[PDB]
Amino acid sequence: MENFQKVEKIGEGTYGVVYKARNKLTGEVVALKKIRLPSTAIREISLLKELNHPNIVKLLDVIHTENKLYLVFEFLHQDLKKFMDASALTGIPLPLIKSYLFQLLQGLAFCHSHRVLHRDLKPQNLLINTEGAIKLADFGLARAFGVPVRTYTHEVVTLWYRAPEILLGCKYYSTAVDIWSLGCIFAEMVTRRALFPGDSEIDQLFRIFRTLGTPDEVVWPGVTSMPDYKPSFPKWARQDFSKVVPPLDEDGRSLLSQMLHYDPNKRISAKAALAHPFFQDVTKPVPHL
Ligand SMILES: COc1cc(Br)ccc1CC(=O)O
Ligand SMILES: COc1cc(Br)ccc1CC(=O)O
Ligand SMILES: COc1cc(Br)ccc1CC(=O)O
Ligand SMILES: COc1cc(Br)ccc1CC(=O)O
Ligand SMILES: COc1cc(Br)ccc1CC(=O)O
Ligand SMILES: COc1cc(Br)ccc1CC(=O)O
Repeated sequence: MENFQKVEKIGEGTYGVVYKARNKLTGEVVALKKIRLPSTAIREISLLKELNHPNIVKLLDVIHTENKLYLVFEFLHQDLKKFMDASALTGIPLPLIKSYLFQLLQGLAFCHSHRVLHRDLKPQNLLINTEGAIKLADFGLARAFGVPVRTYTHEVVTLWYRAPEILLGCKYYSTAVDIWSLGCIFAEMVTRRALFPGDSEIDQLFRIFRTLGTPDEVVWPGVTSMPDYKPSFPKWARQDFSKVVPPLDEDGRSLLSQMLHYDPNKRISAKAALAHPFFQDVTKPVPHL
């Protein structure tokens, strides 16, 4: 009642509960996020008030009061997950898929240029508006809170978009982790079905392996010395993307292939992806929702 009016509960997010609230001074509606519990996190998150871009959900405030931590974000009404589910009989139209991917790559390119990663992109944290924009939510929170090593949520943590280096225990998180996640989301928009819906770390890893082939030192130098690599992993051959994401055209399949290279160093960058021929005919359509 001093600062905010509660409007309604939005749900249980990756970091805790999320409410729709109304700022009493400005009259604006916001997403107010209570972090389910350091000083270090508050400094890191507070710097994210500078990481502003049209395709990043805007961080409005960081509140530390009564030994509790709250983040205030711009409000958007729908996530990509809900929109895909609502679109499932028809699919999202291709021009809108392309628009959504282009915009997300612009947001990634900006953050990556500042050496900030997301680490946990998923359809539930890609928010859309009624004119055709899409925005990345919760960008830069995972490094501040130690995600994905640390877990805050009450829900099962969704492994479906995790890059293979994370699943194999790598120490070092590069920009490539976000390109992988986005590639998985691209495939999901096209096919209307998650690409790698693993229900455990090994099921996640084996779903990747069955589609892309079991990784080896030929495609990914050093993979066999990763902390969680097992020489006893089954050896699957790679499938062609033409079987994986029909009816995507060869430009799209080439782009997707590059987003899903095993070796993070070989993964296409967001800036290079924006120049791909898949985007020659990109436009900004209006969504049907
Ligand atoms: C972040 O906001 C709160 C935190 C606590 Br504890 C109690 C009440 C509020 C709402 C307000 O201050 O209006
Ligand atoms: C004083 O508590 C809140 C304030 C605001 Br704004 C949002 C949500 C709550 C939790 C609750 O109402 O249980
Ligand atoms: C209730 O969950 C959300 C709420 C908002 Br607003 C943005 C993102 C999420 C998903 C998550 O944090 O996983
Ligand atoms: C679940 O409680 C809240 C959630 C949000 Br968002 C804002 C404020 C509160 C009150 C509290 O932290 O007691
Ligand atoms: C050419 O049709 C598609 C191709 C791809 Br890939 C995805 C979605 C559609 C539906 C449409 O855009 O109407
Ligand atoms: C989804 O519900 C939960 C899961 C776990 Br683990 C702990 C507590 C809850 C309830 C809550 O405090 O909202």
